[PDB]
Amino acid sequence: MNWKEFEVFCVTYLNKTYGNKFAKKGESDSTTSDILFTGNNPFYIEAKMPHSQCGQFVLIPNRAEYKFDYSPKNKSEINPYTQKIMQFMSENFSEYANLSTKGKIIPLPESVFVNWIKEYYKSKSVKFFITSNGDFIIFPIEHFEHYFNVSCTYRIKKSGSRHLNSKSLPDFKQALDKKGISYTMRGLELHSDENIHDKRISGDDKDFLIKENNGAYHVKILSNTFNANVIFSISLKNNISLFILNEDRKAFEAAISL
DNA sequence: CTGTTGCGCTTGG
DNA sequence: CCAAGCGCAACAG
Ligand SMILES: [Ca+2]
Ligand SMILES: [Ca+2]
Repeated sequence: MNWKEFEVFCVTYLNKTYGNKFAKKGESDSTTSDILFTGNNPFYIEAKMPHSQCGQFVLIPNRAEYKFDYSPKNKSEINPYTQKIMQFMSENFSEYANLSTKGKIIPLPESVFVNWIKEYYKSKSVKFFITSNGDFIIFPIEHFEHYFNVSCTYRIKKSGSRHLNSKSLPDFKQALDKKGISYTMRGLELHSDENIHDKRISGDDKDFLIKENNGAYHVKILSNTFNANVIFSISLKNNISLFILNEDRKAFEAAISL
């Protein structure tokens, strides 16, 4: 299953097991965490799949100063663990200056990465995580390191897409006719008898993507920003103790009972 | 209103 | 195992 379905399967599990007190926030909605417990003591729960990514922050390479700078447009403030990572990379600047989509892993200890994740998700009022290994496993944020192995890398991650708008349809129609294919466009609703799902066309300093949602096709404009962010990757540990899973399951049942 | 940018998400190969 | 970006919201121009 995908992550969208996985978040639903978690909250449908929580609602059936503990009552209808778990609201899911928007999918791809990033302003807050996934699941909101609407009890007397309300808190958030974050659903991760066994192989997930776990937060990021962009660093701008100051090639003139040979140091790395925190992007002022980041959405989380610098914590002592952010400055630790930045201090390492700027000590090894030239080895990290060659930005790449493949990225360079950061060989600092895993404890520092756990701490950054702990502080990032505490700022989001996350009290517990939920994930499955065949059955659902739930634990509070303070026991994170006992469930996930954390790697950290510095890689380019191209920014996301936007809807095609009124201004850029002329460039998109011109790029589609140069491709030589059926179509008819009513407004921005694109119709065609040929399957053009996930087709990518280019032109006029813009790359477009075509997707079907409601029987017809709509168009996305791909980004042009290619910045580099420190980003974390987590993997669920295979053999986990059972004294720990029950101890943190009861901490969860005690938290939704306040 | 347009377009950058950062953050969500594993996903694709 | 290794490489890599689109779907979102916030925000300056
Ligand atoms: Ca989320
Ligand atoms: Ca999540």
